[PDB]
Amino acid sequence: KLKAPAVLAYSRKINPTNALMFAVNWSDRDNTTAVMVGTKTVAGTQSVRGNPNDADKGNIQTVNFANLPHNKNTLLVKYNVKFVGDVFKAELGGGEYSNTLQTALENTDFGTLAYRYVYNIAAGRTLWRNRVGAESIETVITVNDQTFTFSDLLVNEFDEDVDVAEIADMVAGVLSGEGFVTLKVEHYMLLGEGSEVFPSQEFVENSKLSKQLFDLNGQAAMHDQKIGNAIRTIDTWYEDATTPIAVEPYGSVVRNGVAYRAGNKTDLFTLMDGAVNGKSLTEEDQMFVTANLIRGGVFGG
Amino acid sequence: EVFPSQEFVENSKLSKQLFDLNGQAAMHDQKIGNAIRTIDTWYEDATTPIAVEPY
Amino acid sequence: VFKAELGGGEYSNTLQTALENTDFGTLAYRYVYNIAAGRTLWRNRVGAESIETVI
Amino acid sequence: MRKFIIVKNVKVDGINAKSSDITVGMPPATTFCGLGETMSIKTGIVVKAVSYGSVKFEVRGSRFNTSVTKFAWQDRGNGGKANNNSPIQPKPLADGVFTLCFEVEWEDCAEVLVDKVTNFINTARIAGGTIASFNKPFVKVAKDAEELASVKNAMMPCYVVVDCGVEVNIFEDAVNRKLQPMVNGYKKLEKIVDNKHMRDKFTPAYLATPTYTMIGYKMVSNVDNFDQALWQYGENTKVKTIGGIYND
RNA sequence: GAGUCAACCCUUUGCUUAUCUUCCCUAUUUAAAUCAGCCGCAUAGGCUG
Repeated sequence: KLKAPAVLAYSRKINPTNALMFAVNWSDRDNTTAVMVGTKTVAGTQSVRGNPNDADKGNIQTVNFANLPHNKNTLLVKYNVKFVGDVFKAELGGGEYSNTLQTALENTDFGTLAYRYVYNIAAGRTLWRNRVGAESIETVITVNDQTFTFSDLLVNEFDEDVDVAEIADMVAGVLSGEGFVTLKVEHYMLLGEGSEVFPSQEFVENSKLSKQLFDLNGQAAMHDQKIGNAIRTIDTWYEDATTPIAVEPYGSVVRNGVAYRAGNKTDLFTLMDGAVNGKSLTEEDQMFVTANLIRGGVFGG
Repeated sequence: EVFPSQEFVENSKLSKQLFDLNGQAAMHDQKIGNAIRTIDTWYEDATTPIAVEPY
Repeated sequence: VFKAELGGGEYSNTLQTALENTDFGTLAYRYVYNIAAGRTLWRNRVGAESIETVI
Repeated sequence: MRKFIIVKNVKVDGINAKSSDITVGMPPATTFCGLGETMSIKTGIVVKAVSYGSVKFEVRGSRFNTSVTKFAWQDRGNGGKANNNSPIQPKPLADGVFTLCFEVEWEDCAEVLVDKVTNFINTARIAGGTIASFNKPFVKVAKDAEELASVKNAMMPCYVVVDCGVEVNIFEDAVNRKLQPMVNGYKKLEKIVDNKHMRDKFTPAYLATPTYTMIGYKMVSNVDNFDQALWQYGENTKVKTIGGIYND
């Protein structure tokens, strides 16, 4: 009775595009140029722990690089993102079980989710290592033929902002059952003159190179998956460990190999079954269980 | 004459290639890095020091 | 300085707490001297009459 | 034939190139058939002829072992091991720019159809892809067969896909003639008895395997007669060409 | 549905000896390139800082 379904699916509500990278001047923003990739060679020793003997051998390697031209000082990262509604409508599996979760939900505040998503977009968390060493970071966003210029900073010390509230409310209304909205992100940055640039890598079986860079017809670009992971890092719903992480069931990032949200009564599937059998829970956890539901995917097993 | 950096490519026509950005002699941005951080004057002997690296 | 890019919550923090008791002035001085002395300019300097650095 | 709608320079991102366990690259025409019937059921118009073209197509990676995507833990069987090196599940992706040209018959208006088709396209998927940017679709008019060449003078340039036929079986013929395979349809083998985990409880459940046909990518001007590029549903869940066997 | 951090590729070098490219040729015909300016939805004298 009320057996947990082993097959359930939901659509990708947030669709990011392929981020594209350009070099443009600070004061000559009319004329821009693409950034190539090229290939170069390196020759470094071996720095391997616990191997004193192999310190006297060389090593020749070949890698791809990317950086601003000899005379440019502005990096331009531009892409498009799409928010769609149709939430709580299963696309593969479930016709009489999603509604049983619906009658428990709709008590959550989508405005907070929209505020956090737009704040993540505006602050610049979509750029991982490009922000190290830049004094000025600004963006311009054009949605529904109206434009907004943001110079937001200070990803830390979260504070209420009323200048970004209107777009957050718009998209929050969009999520609770509407069509689609498209946002153009046009991040401008002034990292420096000739400094290195960091586009997304991809790994291949051992080949002639050892560090390949993502290329779109002779131009560096960023993967969609990384941007999507940037969009969905809002999880501030546990008592410690500030600088929140991305949202997913059994939420734990392998990059640094941390194990958060383990089998210590804070998971995804552990919640609704105890909610329907017993009393409800705090407003904090409905937030989380709808956050990871908005991201599309297949759940079950 | 000058001396820019050199490449080690597979068996091609050339025998001693040179680094260039759009056809312009240049040096890699790690030879300069190796030149900046050669301050390791902190072992038992051998003045005219070496760079800083484990082992 | 003193924060690892990947991993490290207790080892790196303890290592930091042990550190920042030394002098950064010596390291900065040696780095800037290596920049100014022209040692960053590799063996083009052989057979040089007179050189200058503008920083 | 009366009305044709054309959309060009459609940028699609993150296409799932693993069409089958052996075919990687251009998506099969069966997805085009599925999208066409979905458009037919949604908008309410019967569509007979389907046409498409290729402009740009780049596969993420190199000559071999193109691209691998890191999959994380998304199953309720974790908690202890879910802290390092989630399973890999290799699945390459790609990127592309395509174009479409469809036939539609409707006499109530002329622009409402454009509105609804644009609205549907704005919220669609292309073999796991995502529409990035597309041009404004435009309308063309045709009457009968002799003036049909006009349309080939209306939407250049692109490539065309034409049937050439197979002799006995393709296992060696594909290598010998150095053309490319493509899945023209599916052949049913047995019936799936179980009806538990299906998305519906009334649709019959059958098991099928792909069938391979020969197509070729050529220039439009090198095509003598256009009817070789039309696709019509055939007997036994097959798709055929109007003109039949290619001849000079 | 996150491939993520780090790096000195260096030294030396004789390319050189000779060479006939050559005969023939009808580019034909037609052509049009035309001082925003006050009250006036007007190609009838113009009193305008």
